[PDB]
Amino acid sequence: LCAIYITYAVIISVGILGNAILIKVFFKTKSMQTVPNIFITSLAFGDLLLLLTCVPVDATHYLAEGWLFGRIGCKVLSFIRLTSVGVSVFTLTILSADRYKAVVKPLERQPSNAILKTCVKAGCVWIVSMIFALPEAIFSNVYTFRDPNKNMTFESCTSYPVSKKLLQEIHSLLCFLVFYIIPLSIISVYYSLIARTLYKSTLNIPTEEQSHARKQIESRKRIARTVLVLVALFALCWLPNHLLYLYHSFTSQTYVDPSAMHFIFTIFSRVLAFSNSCVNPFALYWLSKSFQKHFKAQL
Amino acid sequence: ELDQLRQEAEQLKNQIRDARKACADATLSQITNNIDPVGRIQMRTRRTLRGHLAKIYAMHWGTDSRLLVSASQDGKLIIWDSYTTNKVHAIPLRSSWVMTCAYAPSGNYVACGGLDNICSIYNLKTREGNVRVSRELAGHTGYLSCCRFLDDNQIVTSSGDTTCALWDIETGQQTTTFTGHTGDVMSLSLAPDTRLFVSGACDASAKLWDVREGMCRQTFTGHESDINAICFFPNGNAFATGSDDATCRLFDLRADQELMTYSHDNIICGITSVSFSKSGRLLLAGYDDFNCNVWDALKADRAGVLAGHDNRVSCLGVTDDGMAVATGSWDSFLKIWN
Amino acid sequence: TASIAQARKLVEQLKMEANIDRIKVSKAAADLMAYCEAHAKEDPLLTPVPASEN
Amino acid sequence: XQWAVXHFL
Amino acid sequence: LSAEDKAAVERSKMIEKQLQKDKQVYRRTLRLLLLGADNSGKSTIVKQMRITSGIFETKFQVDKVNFHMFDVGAQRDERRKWIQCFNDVTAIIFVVDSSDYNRLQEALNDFKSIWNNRWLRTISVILFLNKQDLLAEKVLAGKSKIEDYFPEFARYTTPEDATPEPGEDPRVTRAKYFIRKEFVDISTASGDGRHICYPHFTCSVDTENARRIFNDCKDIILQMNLREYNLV
Repeated sequence: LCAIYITYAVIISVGILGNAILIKVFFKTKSMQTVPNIFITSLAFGDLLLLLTCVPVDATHYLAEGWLFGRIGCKVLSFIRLTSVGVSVFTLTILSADRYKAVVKPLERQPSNAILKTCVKAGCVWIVSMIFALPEAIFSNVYTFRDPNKNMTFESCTSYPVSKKLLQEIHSLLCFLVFYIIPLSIISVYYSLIARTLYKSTLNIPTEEQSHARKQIESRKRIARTVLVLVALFALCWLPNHLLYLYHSFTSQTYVDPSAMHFIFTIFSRVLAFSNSCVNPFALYWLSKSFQKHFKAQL
Repeated sequence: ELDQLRQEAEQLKNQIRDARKACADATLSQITNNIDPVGRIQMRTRRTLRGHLAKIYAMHWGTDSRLLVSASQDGKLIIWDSYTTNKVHAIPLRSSWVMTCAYAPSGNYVACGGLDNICSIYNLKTREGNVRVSRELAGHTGYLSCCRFLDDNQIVTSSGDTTCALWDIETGQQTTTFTGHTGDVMSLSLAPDTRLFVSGACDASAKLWDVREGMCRQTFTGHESDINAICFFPNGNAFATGSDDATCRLFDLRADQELMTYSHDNIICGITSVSFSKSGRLLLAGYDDFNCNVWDALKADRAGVLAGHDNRVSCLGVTDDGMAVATGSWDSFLKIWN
Repeated sequence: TASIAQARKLVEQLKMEANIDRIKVSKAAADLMAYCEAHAKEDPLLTPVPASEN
Repeated sequence: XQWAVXHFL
Repeated sequence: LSAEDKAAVERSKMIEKQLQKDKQVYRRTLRLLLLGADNSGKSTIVKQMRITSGIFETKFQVDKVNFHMFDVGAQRDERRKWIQCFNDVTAIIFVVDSSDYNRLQEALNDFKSIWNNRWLRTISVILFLNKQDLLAEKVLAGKSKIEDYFPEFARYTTPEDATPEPGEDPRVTRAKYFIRKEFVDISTASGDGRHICYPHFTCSVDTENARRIFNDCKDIILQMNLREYNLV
């Protein structure tokens, strides 16, 4: 309607399509159901939920006068969205750790076909996400805010009541420290170590081999650059929304809303906050070669 | 002199071919066209073994269909319980590259072999409780491909040196030898009567040897590639062979020729193991296509397909009582079908 | 020495293989079909059986 | 507004 | 669940614990195959690595990881059957005598046959061109010319990107690089990338030999991991 909803809809559609094809490949193509791949598909699920929980959340924030799903509606929606975001971040950092352990320490490969271990790890990650989301779920609620420009009230979600603004702030900070600082730092260090190891391997592997080793060298350099750009995209996508939420929590302006140009900014952040969800599948699509083959096959 | 012997050999070959073609009045197919069809045999996996570590290469059933010895390429012989799926004994082999294993008819001893050229006969009923090397016989100039027990004192072993050998476990020496193959012997199946046994080698032919007499009674040259698997027919009068050509051939000892060739265009992968059922109608054969095929011994049509595994099926065997079929593949997992 | 030895060995092998009693393929096929028809009543999978016995 | 002034994601 | 079933379950659990420990100890070790004609100095290579038996196992340790090298140089020449068991292994060290130009063609044929093998199509081959000192002495003496056995050597120029070691005569360097490029091209043919060859120059007194195998195995395992994790 405002020339921006179309871009958000297209992003959500492409992300849903990517994640759906990814899960369909993981299920149908059993050959790709190895030990680590579980984690990968887990992320997709999270992403799916996020996307499946992103359509309504925004659909009610824009092109609407006030909240629609009600009190329990906002409760469950915020709970599931925060759980999906936490699961996504945790699975991303776990995949980074696994790639680090496999590339930097290739001789320490764990036992294969141990699907039970990865399943228990994913279950623990999901449980930790749900536990860390329970606070906002129990404290979230729909409240009315006044608008002096309109001289009327409008209902909207709030992770905490206005009477405990400070509390909210603290939570927000914690969320940041738990969703941006430590995850970004660990992913960055792991990807840097992986890229350094890949470069040292490309330098160590025989380069004189006639058109047989240079191909692997180029592939290793390409995947190293991809891994290095992954963390950059993750940061550029999760910094805008984090700063937006920090501003909203530190301000917590009640009975008044600054309806300035800020609108575009926040929604822009949202788009970026979702771009990463679409980058994770395609990222993998860029890593391997036969992966693209069976992806286009199932697609 | 050499020319005379060459001419005599050629004349004998021609005479054998003529005598074999003369008796071919009718093929097994023409006579088996009037019998009712076997139909589709949809088998299902009842048990799944998850204990093996490396590629499961060899397995064999004992007198009882409960115990099942299975050999892995990590140097491990596991005695599974087909009923409860429990593990009975675990024998760490001194040689990791094991390619054969057998369960004695008395259920007390188990043998094996491989690239080490030494056959290790173990005892399971030791009073000490743990498994111990009862005997370690050597003498073969090649790798051991298949082993089978004739009794609690004698054991036949086929080696890659193109010759088989029947050993006395008590004496620990070659009770007798069997030479004549021009290629490495890959499989050996004992007849139900225990009097004779057929063996196939890399050469496009198989030979039927006698236990009491150290000589071959019949030789079959109806092959195109290396015969990898061989199984005696339950009646002991015929036997099925399977080579890399992906075509199972049923040779009858009484007719001394191929009766029915089980082949298909879409099947190109070689054969690794073959087995028969209690009745013999269902002829099972493992292929390199990550699955097994069960054909009709009479109709020759494909009766069923077992595609549960995800890697080359390296061994397969039906129980003596006819209740299930074990299949070990390189995926380190053994599946029991019924 | 060795060449003539193996030649004579192969000649004797082919001789003892040719002087073997043979029969028509029809009788062997009939005997095999009779064995199959007689043992079908105890075949593992040719005939269905209840899970109580399995 | 509900685009306005709170809540993560 | 009678007492006999209790004892059976206890025995099964004990055997499962033992098998898990054995699986850990096994996956902690790296298996390797060793191949080479009788003329090759594979025996000397085995004797240097001090860091009717148809199979010969040698266990050693490098960089705190264990390597078990298995040699089958005590069996028939035909190897289209027993070589299948050595699939899925870390690497196959192929030893060739680069000094003997006569047996060089047979070594090339054997390497081509092993590389194009169906079951070993996804396994790398560590090519150790042993006996480099003898090759250097021979090519310097000038008594035996490679052109007599390989006409392409006369029209083969030294690679521009080569890295001649200090003190190496131009003829020796060119000869060794040509012999290496021979195997490199034999391996590149029919190779889609699933497996590659690792050529290296060794001698009968070369001490820095186990490190080459260590690096080759580390690279192979890293590439296999990248393949498994869908990273490449």
